[PDB]
Amino acid sequence: GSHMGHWSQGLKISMQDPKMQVYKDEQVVVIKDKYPKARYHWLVLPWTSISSLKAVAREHLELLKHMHTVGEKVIVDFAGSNKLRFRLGYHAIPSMSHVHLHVISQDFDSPCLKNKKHWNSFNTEYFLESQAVIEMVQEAGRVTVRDGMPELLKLPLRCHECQQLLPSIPQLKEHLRKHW
DNA sequence: GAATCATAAC
Ligand SMILES: Nc1ncnc2c1ncn2[C@@H]1O[C@H](COP(=O)(O)O)[C@@H](O)[C@H]1O
Ligand SMILES: [Zn+2]
Repeated sequence: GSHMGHWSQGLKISMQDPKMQVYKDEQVVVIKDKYPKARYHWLVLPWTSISSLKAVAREHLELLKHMHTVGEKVIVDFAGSNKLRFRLGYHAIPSMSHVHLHVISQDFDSPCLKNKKHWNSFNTEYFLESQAVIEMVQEAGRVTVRDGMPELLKLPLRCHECQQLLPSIPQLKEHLRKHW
């Protein structure tokens, strides 16, 4: 198939689709995640093309901080009165091209959350906090990731609120209901 | 039988 039509390039199409945009400014766009893994799941993307955090440098530090500020503003504007819990961060090894910040509510109540890989990509060290990425760029000038990130996606299922171990995705989804 | 694992997608 073509380069432009490859599945890994899909965010570059979605980020230009007005029906998926929830916020736009001179530097970034916010879209709904197409396969949301919680009740609220957005992606913040710069207009400028940066393939992944591997290509980030100090020239991008203001932009990474702006992406974080915009993510916080979207939470306030779209889900603020609910006083929900959110995390903002990056997957250590992404699958989709074009740098994107995940802004995700911590219920993880969604039919698109289907497997252990989904859970652990948001609930282990695989999920890099946005503030931690920002501080690494500021102090070290680039983002580095340690070996062993793919192995974390295989860790047994453990609740993020109470650390209980769960034997299956169905039982995990059932367990999460108690933390609403 | 249900759920996960491990692969494949030409
Ligand atoms: N075309 C798309 N538009 C919007 N979100 C997408 C699209 N394709 C995949 N996604 C989401 O993009 C994210 C890519 O994950 P990652 O590359 O691991 O950061 C996931 O949360 C997907 O659900
Ligand atoms: Zn729990």
